[PDB]
Amino acid sequence: AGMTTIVRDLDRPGSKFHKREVVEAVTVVDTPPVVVVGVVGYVETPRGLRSLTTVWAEHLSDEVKRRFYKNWYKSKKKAFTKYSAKYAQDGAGIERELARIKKYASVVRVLVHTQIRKTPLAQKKAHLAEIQLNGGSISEKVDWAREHFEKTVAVDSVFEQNEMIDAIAVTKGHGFEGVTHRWGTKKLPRKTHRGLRKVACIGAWHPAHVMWSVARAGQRGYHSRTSINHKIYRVGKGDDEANGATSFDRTKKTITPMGGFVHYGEIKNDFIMVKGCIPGNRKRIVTLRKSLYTNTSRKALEEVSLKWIDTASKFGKGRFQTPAEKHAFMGTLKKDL
Amino acid sequence: LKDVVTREYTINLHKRLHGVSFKKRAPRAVKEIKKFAKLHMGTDDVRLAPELNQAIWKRGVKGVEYRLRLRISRKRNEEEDAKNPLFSYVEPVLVASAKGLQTVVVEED
RNA sequence: UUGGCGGAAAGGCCUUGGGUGCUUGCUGGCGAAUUGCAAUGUCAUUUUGCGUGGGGAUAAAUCAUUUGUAUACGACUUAGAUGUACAACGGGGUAUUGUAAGCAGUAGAGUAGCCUUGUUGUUACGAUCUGCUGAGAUUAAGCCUUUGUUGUCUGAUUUGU
RNA sequence: GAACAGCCUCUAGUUGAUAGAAUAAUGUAGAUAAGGGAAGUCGGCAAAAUAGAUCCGUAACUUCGGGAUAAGGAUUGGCU
RNA sequence: CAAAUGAGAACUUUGAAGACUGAAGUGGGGAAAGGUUCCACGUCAACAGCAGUUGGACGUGGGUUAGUCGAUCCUAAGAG
Repeated sequence: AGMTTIVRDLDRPGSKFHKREVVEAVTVVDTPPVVVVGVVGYVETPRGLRSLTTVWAEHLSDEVKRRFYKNWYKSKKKAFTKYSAKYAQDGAGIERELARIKKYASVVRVLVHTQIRKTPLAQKKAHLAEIQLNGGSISEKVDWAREHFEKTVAVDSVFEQNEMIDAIAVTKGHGFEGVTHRWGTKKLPRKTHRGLRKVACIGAWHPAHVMWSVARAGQRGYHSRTSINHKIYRVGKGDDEANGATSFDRTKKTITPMGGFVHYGEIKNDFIMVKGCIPGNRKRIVTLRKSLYTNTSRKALEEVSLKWIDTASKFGKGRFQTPAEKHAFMGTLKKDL
Repeated sequence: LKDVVTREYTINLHKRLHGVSFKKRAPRAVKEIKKFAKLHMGTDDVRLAPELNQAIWKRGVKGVEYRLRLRISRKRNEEEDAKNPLFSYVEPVLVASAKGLQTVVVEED
């Protein structure tokens, strides 16, 4: 959704900012609860993990069938119609597929989809992905999936505060870029014929080819990136006014800034505030993944209590956090008689 | 005898011509008014009044007004009519200011 | 017809039973020529069709419009046949600037007189100042609703297991 | 305005130079830039700074004519 | 921007607007040179590096009036 600022007391026993307040950039990810619609089982083979079957839910959301379509509006909406016909019985072709996933498929992942209708984006096309279940036996995982069919999982169930996660996203695109900015090469001197935002020597005489390791112009951005070790600073609830309120501020205000998040809107759903930046731009789908190792660092184990969250306007230099505070500063106005 | 409607619109030439080169601003305003009429009445055949042209060019190439109050009347082609039976005629309507005005149907009466 | 078992690329293995045909296991009866003295002397397979029958449901993509989380062009996230959908305008929020036109003031450095015999009588003016007035103007063009108004919603091509 | 310089406008003339769409890189032309200030480079190349007018002030040297707009400072609108 | 003409108009014509040259002009004349390009009347073959209904193009025609303006006369450097 966007970036904002927090103030928190810093606690590392030995820094010169120990027990002193620090101002930190944070990224807000609006995370409405994702619906679990289906699961897939992967049998391990000497060629890797191979999916053996996918079992879907009985009723699928309109947004998920929109994901399955391209010209959704001029469609008969016939999607999983015969799958739901296969359904509506006890286990006519469903208990068998789940039993196959139990008997085989060492790795089982649930197919989940986002609530783009809850998110302020104009997409209406949900994002469907897989999420791997990482505990218990395969029978336990598939029982979990079948129990959670058509059910919405909230992010407070998976991600905790003071936790290190990884953000997987496609970074912001920047089109065709020159080598000077795409690779950070030294600019050529001002008196260079035929341009200077270039690499002067792109290779020796031999080998008589341009090598792959020489910097060239082309696409910048829109790359898949997986950045690790981002600390969750808050897991806030959408069904909760005073989201940005802490024990230090105690002001009834929502994480959404004054005038709304720029280019995005509001955070009327559950949200996560992570420390620092994450790959991708605003409005972009990001994937938040658990850490692949146990990180202590005496930084991952830091307990974070937020003292203040910035909710001033990001659409300029906003001097006020709340409309009540703005009115308190400026007094009565001509427009409000 | 339908498709002979006349409506008063307000077009935001500001958002239309944001970031345009100064020497192309009034020609682009003309083309944007044509596209506006096409989007609101579906008629490719958009004919602009010379007085509307004067309103657009009132302050030179780069001086196109921020908001223009237009009167778009969809009419029926005649006198060796073109491929489209319908055409739109875009007129200027004199107002003290073009702010605070909402699109309104006007009738021949 | 009855159990299954087999996921590494399972596409294979018996059986439970009913029906039918051969049996060289041991003995008989008829036939074979002439393809002429040999000539591979013709015997098994990723597809279909004016066609026949044991049965099944009537989908999408693409162009055009749109979008801007993309973009040299292609591509790429999106939307569009009645939805609390989309769009064009208007309030709000937000932000940028800095107090709008007009009107009024015994305000303003000063420049030229009246007579009804000089503590507000007044005129031809006068950059600026003050008040209405944190006013006015602009605000998505890459920040939202049509609780307000108004409109839009069946145009063209292709896809054989 | 010192000014047939640069800017704007009467008379007169022209509106001619293939166009449309979009706004990637690299270009050509024009700009801006924190803090530093030539560390860049053969070299301050290129650019920047200076600049009109009034007043004050103006050195070494000198062929006494200059140097000299030396250097170096201040002021500049509108109105009555 | 509209209208006209036209089979056909971004480019022709006529109105309307926006502009430009800005009087050492993109104005009004001339010298050398060109030679009919001047002017009127008709349309796509070529030409006007797009188009063209327009043209310095194509076809057919019309146009240059001197005692006073020049030449003519004189002499210059010079030629002979």
